[PDB]
Amino acid sequence: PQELEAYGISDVHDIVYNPSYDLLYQEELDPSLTGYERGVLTNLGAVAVDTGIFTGRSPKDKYIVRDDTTRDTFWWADKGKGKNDNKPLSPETWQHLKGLVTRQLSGKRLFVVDAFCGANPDTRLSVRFITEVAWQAHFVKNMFIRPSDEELAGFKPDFIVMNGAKCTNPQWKEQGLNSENFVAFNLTERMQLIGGTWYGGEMKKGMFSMMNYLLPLKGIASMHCSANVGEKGDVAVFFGLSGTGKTTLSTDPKRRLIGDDEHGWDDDGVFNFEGGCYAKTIKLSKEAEPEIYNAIRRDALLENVTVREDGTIDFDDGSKTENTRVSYPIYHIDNIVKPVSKAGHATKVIFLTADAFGVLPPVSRLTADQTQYHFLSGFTAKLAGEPTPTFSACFGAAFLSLHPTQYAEVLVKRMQAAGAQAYLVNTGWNGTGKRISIKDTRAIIDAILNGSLDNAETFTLPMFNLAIPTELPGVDTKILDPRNTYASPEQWQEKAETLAKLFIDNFDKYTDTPAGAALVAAGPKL
Ligand SMILES: Nc1ncnc2c1ncn2[C@@H]1O[C@H](COP(=O)(O)OP(=O)(O)OP(=O)(O)O)[C@@H](O)[C@H]1O
Ligand SMILES: O=C([O-])CC(=O)C(=O)O
Ligand SMILES: [Mg+2]
Ligand SMILES: [Mn+2]
Repeated sequence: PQELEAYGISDVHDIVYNPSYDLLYQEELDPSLTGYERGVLTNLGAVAVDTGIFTGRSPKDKYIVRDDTTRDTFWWADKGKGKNDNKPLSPETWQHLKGLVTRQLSGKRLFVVDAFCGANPDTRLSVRFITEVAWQAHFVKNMFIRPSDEELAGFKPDFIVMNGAKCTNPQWKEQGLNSENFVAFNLTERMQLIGGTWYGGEMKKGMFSMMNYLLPLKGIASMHCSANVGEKGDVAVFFGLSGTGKTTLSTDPKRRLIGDDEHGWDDDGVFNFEGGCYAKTIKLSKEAEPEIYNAIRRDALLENVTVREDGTIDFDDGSKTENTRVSYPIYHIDNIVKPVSKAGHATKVIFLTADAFGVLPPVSRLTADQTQYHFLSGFTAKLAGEPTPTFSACFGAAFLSLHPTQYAEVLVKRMQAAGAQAYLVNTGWNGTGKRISIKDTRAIIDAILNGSLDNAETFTLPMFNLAIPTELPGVDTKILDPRNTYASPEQWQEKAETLAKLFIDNFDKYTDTPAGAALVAAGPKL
């Protein structure tokens, strides 16, 4: 109460510290709630909420305070080091933003959730989340690591996230900002402020960004990846941009899940930052993804899905957003690493990409130089219509706090010391104009992990110069060479050429060093 006053929040009468799952359930279904707070119970037993006007992140409202602690370390949007959302903020306008949130939260009933980001005591942040919306508390209780009672008794916050979603910033034009909304970070005060947007992904990726800053400065890879481990103890990580399959393909009933999204890699191996999973539900198939489907039950939190009058869910319905989601605590998945989400060094490193140009092969085993080249490129594409490219460095530039080369350097080191091999997987499109199936992709992931691919006869795909197999166990052979899916290889070539020029032009910004100039030869060549 006076502790809250120390944060700048006053006159808090009702404090819900560490809300249980049962309390959050009854908070969400309270029939007196109005607007975006309200939950509805679905027939699957999980509560569904609407996240409001924001249904995904708002990279354009993301600001980071430029002060002496961050000036010379951060990857800044305005210092010509290649395109990012780390936009500088003055300490003075930070203070204004902190007044808006702390006043909004004042005189309110507050939920206070204490949690960890990071599986290891040794590098984890102790985050205190403060919100006035029950489902937001529920989201952080799902997605972050839920402390022991003994960890709670000694809990000392290292980072404070104040979610003032209901407030907006009237002074933003004056202050040179993008909108009345804001997702701001202060590394001196160790705080994230959220204004205007209700969207929970802002806390999740917010703390991920903080880990991405802090970890590699002490030699630890910080990664936008899925991870799981085989009974054999073989660890795989799966990088990729949003919608490329990290969550979908790491939930494999044969392997134990470490996590679906955020992992670090230190002297002992790969560890999960999070305590939950955040699945996409657009067009969700019980048959194609039974583990994810069966995770949706009481304590899962559905977002933005359409719920029929009878409690049932139309999963195909994308009219509120295509980015429909469910969060659930990680133990809603039956086969997971426990009690601690971590395992050994990764020996298999998969770059997932959804290639809407329909050029790239379902799988190739990468050379050590292609591996960097592709890591820094960070390619995926969308049918926005109209194949639209995204090159996002390290398969997640949006969350990067340091220069992309700083993530590449540490990954390579970790990879080199474990003898790890890298693999590029197109989970996207063919010349069929259709996405390759979940089923063929799962069988390609098996072939990568069980050693079948490494021992396969391969040839070089031209232009991109990628080693691809002539056949694989459990995979339709026709799809393996991406040229087969067009009328003639010349129709694939036309597309390959357009795509290569995109990669070429994108990579240029890395060619200002030796090393980087040398990687161009690992790139697609016209
Ligand atoms: N061949 C395929 N491989 C993987 N996923 C596929 C495939 N075909 C269709 N999909 C669909 O694509 C989506 C993959 O999204 P997923 O949640 O796995 O991505 P992600 O990489 O985890 O994204 P984010 O980083 O936003 O969490 C799902 O909707 C899935 O059902
Ligand atoms: O645009 C995408 O495909 C996803 C993306 O930027 C991310 O996860 O950083
Ligand atoms: Mg995911
Ligand atoms: Mn992600």
